[PDB]
Amino acid sequence: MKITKLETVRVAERTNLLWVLVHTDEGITGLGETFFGAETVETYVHEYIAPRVIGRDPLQIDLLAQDLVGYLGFRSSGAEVRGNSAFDIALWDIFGKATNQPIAQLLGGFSRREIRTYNTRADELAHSLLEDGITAMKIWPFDAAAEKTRGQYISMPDLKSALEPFEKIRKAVGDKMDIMVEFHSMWQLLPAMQIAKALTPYQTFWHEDPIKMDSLSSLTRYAAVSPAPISASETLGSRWAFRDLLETGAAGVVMLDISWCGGLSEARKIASMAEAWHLPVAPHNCTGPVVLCASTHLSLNAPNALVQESVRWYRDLVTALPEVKNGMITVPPGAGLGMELHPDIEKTFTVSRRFSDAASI
Amino acid sequence: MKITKLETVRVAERTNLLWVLVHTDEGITGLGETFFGAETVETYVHEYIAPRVIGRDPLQIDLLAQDLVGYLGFRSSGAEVRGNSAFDIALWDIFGKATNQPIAQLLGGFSRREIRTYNTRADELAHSLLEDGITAMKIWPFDAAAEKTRGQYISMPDLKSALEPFEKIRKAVGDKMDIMVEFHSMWQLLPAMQIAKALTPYQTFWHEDPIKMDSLSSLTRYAAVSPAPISASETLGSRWAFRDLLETGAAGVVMLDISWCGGLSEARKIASMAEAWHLPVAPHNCTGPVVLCASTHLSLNAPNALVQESVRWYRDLVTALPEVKNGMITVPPGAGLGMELHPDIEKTFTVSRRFSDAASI
Amino acid sequence: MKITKLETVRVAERTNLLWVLVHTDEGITGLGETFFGAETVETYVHEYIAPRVIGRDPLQIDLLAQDLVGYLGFRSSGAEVRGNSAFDIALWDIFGKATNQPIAQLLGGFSRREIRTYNTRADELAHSLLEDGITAMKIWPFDAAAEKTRGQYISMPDLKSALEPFEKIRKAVGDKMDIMVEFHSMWQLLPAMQIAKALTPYQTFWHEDPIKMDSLSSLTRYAAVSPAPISASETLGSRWAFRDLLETGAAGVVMLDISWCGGLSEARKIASMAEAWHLPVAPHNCTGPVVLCASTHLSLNAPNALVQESVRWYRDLVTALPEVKNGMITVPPGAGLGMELHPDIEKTFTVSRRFSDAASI
Amino acid sequence: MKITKLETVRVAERTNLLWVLVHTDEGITGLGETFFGAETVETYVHEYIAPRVIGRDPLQIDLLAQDLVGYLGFRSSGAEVRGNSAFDIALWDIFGKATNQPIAQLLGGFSRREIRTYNTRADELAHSLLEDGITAMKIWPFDAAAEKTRGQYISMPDLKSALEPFEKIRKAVGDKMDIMVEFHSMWQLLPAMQIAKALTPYQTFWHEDPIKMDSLSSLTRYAAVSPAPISASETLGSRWAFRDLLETGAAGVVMLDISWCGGLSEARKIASMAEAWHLPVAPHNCTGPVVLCASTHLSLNAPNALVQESVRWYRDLVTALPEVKNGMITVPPGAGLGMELHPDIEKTFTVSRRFSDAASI
Ligand SMILES: [Cl-]
Ligand SMILES: [Cl-]
Ligand SMILES: [Cl-]
Ligand SMILES: [Cl-]
Repeated sequence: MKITKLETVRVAERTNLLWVLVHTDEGITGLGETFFGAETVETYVHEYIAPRVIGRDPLQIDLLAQDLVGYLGFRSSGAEVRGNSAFDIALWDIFGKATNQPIAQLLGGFSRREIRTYNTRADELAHSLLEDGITAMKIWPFDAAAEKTRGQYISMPDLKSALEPFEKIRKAVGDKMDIMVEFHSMWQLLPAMQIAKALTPYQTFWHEDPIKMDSLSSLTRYAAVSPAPISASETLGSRWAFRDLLETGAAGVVMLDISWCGGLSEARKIASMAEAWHLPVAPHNCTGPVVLCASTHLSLNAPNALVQESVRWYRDLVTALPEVKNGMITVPPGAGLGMELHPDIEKTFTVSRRFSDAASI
Repeated sequence: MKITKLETVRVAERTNLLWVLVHTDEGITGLGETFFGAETVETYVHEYIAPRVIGRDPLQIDLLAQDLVGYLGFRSSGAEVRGNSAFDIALWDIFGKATNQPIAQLLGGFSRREIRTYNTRADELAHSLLEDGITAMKIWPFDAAAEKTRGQYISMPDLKSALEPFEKIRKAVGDKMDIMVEFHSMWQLLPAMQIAKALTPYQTFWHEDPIKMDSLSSLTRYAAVSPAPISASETLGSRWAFRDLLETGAAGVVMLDISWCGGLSEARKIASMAEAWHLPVAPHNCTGPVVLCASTHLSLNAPNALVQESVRWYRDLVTALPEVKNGMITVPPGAGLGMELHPDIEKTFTVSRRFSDAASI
Repeated sequence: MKITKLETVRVAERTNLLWVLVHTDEGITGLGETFFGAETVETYVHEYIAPRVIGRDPLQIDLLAQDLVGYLGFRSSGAEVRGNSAFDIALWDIFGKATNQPIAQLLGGFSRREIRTYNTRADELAHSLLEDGITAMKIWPFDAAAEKTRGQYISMPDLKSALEPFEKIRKAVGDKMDIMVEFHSMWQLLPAMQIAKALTPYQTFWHEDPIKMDSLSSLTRYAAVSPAPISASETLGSRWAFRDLLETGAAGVVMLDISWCGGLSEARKIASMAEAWHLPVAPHNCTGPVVLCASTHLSLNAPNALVQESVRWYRDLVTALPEVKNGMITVPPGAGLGMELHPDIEKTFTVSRRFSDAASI
Repeated sequence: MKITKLETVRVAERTNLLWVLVHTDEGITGLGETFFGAETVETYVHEYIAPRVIGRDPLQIDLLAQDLVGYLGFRSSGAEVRGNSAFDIALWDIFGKATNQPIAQLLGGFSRREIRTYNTRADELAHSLLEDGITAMKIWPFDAAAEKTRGQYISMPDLKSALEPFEKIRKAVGDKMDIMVEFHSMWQLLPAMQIAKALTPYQTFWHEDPIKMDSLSSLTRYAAVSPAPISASETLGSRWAFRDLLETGAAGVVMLDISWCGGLSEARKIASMAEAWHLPVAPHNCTGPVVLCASTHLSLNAPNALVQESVRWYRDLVTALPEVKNGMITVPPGAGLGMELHPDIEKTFTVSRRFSDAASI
């Protein structure tokens, strides 16, 4: 079969989301998705990807991934890579539909049928999560302090204030809840280290993106004082960035976002490499439903998948969703992703579509 | 003063080029430029930069550079960074116009009034260049071989064929010409090393982008066998990527493209850092006239600028150009860049413009 | 324009201070300043700088900095460098006056309009500072013990005595005050490490110059045990010394004194390099008013400036001073520094001046 | 005994030279010397050293060396260190006179009674030197090329021209002459490496100061390609700079100048440390007669002294000189240096003297 058209879809009600639909001459359409800079990525999909992939065999997934790597903008989570990643997800959806297999199977099998999930007044939230069988939560109480000083400094009183949610959670539920801390790369090295040390009494599970992930050797300074492993990083793209992270000797939980890192194609390889370092992987969500679903496929396959993040309107965008039951998530049934865009989407949302085909490229 | 409008300009006759014009409430308009993915970068300029910079003081150059660094797509030469870089160049143009000073002065002074240039049948070309006082030339005779095997392999007969231009140049002009070799990041490590060793007899000046610049630690393997210093890399963005390059201990000639690396703002800092390593800088051109001009300003200021690359239609795009005389290049006279878009541009070219202002963001 | 005369000024009432005035043929006079060895630096200014700079264009700042680097005495804070640094500050003052711009603007813009300051019975002092909105203080209670043994040893009773001010401050104001510790490079490695460990309970903010900064690799031993980041070092000169510091992997807060390190020219480059390491800069004062002012310009520009040290007679030396309001400091208004030597100086002080011109060199 | 007066002496006919005379209450006067910035160092001697040493016991040599180390300007060859070094040489002269022993004896004995020397149309010079029994010569034919480009670049034709003296020397005398190459720290890293490789055919003995000695880790890059050991460096001061050099793993011949590095006191310790690395020392001269003489004392004592550089008017400045016979140099006879300032100096030269005593400090 051959790719005939690239279709991009946006909704005015959710401006960060972009869907990429890959049509074929066999009537099999693949669905992909990415998040942030939707208009920019959309332009890229039609300007750059379309003339390179119209007429091509979509089953040559590894080759197509290689053919879209840019002279510029590689090893990053920039617009080009986000576009490439969304396209790659759609190719896996096509491959699944063509073989009548779930993506998890095509990755090498369901190593598990479901996986533990985590979600993002802290003590009441903690109680509520536990009762629903969820035993991990991620919070980011230092972001407000970071914005005040652009991450160069935190006063001890502001630090103490930001520790209060941890004390509240521990007072409420004790050791029953894993607490992950997200820093959103907002801090410079010294205050990051200061905050890390201060978190020691609270038995935190991981410290995610404690500094900007642009010179990874700096992470060794952080690992030397951090009471929790470094979680890094949804902001990194390609297996080459992850080689660099692993070679620091400071890597902990390996985080990636399949729509930001080069697709399921790069993600599956990053995961197998992380396993060689005896480290786990945790694919990023809380963006769109397709990324949640495709990430769940990866998490059911990868032997070193630790947890699959999930959201505590998705139902109006797509035909089916991953299901969460007693704190565990699994994929919707069926070939490929196990979902498509909802038929009623243009009546619930304000939809814009753009097409490329043989005539337009 | 305050930024009032962002204007982007493209020409159908040169699809890779994008101009960014920053208008102010004082009637001072700054001109910036970047290359590759013009439509994509244009979308980004209006989607991301405009709502962040309309109403802002353009003289806070370092702050504006900081404020545009993305959560994703940083430390790269991707679309976001290219947009940011073009914008940054325009800010320097404004700063120059507001102070009635050339950009080279605002960077810290004219450390030289002109700088040596280089240009990209090889023996006849060499003779011709020398007669015009140009004593360096850059060639890329291995690219065809790379495309054949996607850079995994080169046969000895193909290697021998690609060495012929070097033999021709040396036979014609002997030691009078520096020969730079560009590889365009097309090769994997092993054939790159094989080619490097084979170039030994030809006394090459630098070996530019011999492999992909995505895991820089691999450059140590190359430096161990290369008869010429590594030139790297116009494909790298931000001073953080250049910190990583310098820390390999394999850095040679530090190459950057001001419109791909974060602007004059990041470029000037990369250059001063390279000097701390006793290494030179060589700003990339042969793209558009504004990048050539702004690069020349940087090259006249930076004490460690080694050469300024130049082209052997520019005249119809802008009002003035850098001048080359006896193999040396200098800036056009005047404040800022010393150039603006040509008044007659819409009659020579097929021009498209897009605007953002307070009403549209 | 061209430099016509170099003028040096000293006052008998403040023997450590030296001013350098750079006169031009356009009547624009630049003011610079340095501290320590005033007579020696003055001799150097006339013996070495004058014959090299009379007749030169002062706007070629980077070039003039390069031209004054000595065959001997480089990469240091010695007399030659102090002279060069004072001269460099005067060049920036000229550049500002010629363009009608504050120095902070010429460095790349006001990234902030004001910056947090710190000042040097400890509990009462702490209370007083907080009420004036100052939330950081620097103390050096170990110096007396160091002098007793030339820094080779501290008895446990003497250590305990030197910890008392920290206990007093914490008892009085708790976590509301950052406490910086200065050691003035008075200690050898082992007692420095012993003292560092003993400071753990007091949550110190930084440990400044804990040992002599002459073999920087020794700092790794200190960083391995110190509960606070290393602050280093006002005693280091040139970006090359700071490259060496950064490459230890033990660098913390990057301290410099613009009049000891090579001027605003070297300082601005040291700051941008430190940012590549995700570290902050803190320019040294409590010397003379011109250094305080020029340092404040740097601190308003450098995105990674953390704090600007200040004094808790300046008013009789110069025409205007940086202003402190609610613990924040900013520059005086106007082009260049925004200050000149006070017209009434020869009536408040015992003034000595020396001149070099075309006739004397 | 106690120091009573410090006397400095300069001659208008040799502006780079400075003598320091240390008078005592026992009538024993010590003679020291340094080179470069004579007026500046003279000011320092009276401003800084005098008030610290008048009234002190000159025999406490190690203690006095320690007491003069500056808060600023240490680990350098700057004015303060040059002053300290000249003073230290005078202390050794006093110690010698007080004990009726040559300085070489006080250092630990005459390990040799004489040492090989070297001197600085090349082929005719080589012949002449050999006939006088001198079998090493140092040349610096690359300096003119360095000045042209401030050390950033050398054209192949200029490189070829600078190699001609080596070809001339080898054609004339073959392998009979060791050829040392001095670069005077004039080159950046890349051209330094290029020049080093090009010198391979000429069997050079050492490559001295191939780059600036300000970030010594860069020397590893040079050592990886140099066909001769690195000679470094007369520009470095204190044993701490030499620790840094040794720790690079690239050190070769250890060069120092006793009047630039901290005196015989630091020099003797640098030499013993270099021996621990199985490396030789070569004390710098061709400055003044006192430095030549004191260096020769060091060279006769230090078991790892390799050669003592010498000049091919000294006789009118001092009472006695080191003697060269058949390419070997030895000290003049007598206690201390074995020389004093010539009695007739004020009639051959234009002499200026300055004094400090108990009344003036
Ligand atoms: Cl590891
Ligand atoms: Cl290096
Ligand atoms: Cl570090
Ligand atoms: Cl060694």
